[PDB]
Amino acid sequence: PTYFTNFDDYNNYPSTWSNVNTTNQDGLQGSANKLNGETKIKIPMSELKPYKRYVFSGYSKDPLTSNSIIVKIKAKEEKTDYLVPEQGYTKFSYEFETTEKDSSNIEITLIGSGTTYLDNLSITELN
Ligand SMILES: [Ca+2]
Repeated sequence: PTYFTNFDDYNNYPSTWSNVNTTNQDGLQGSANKLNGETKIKIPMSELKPYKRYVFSGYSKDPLTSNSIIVKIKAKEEKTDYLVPEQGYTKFSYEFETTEKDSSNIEITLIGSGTTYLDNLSITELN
């Protein structure tokens, strides 16, 4: 994993995730990001490799199982996805790609209904 956060002691992301609420003990381990609304990150292309395929992964859950999440990734393409959390934590994965090492950013957005929980968000290189 290139970038990782556990919403506890570890976060090596080069930019901040917005709207992070970790005052809970509902994580896969420790604390989770309790998502109410949107959490977004802009990662400069200076902090990523060019012409690379990546996977944005993580774990989500909704104990009341009545909510869903839109994942939007703005990279080479601008693709949106539909994520339905289960009652307990399960892993999600979404591929995206980079092009040139310009001064643009790739953008990762998670937008949920109600209250959902996110933990151990990673960005990993593939090929
Ligand atoms: Ca955690």
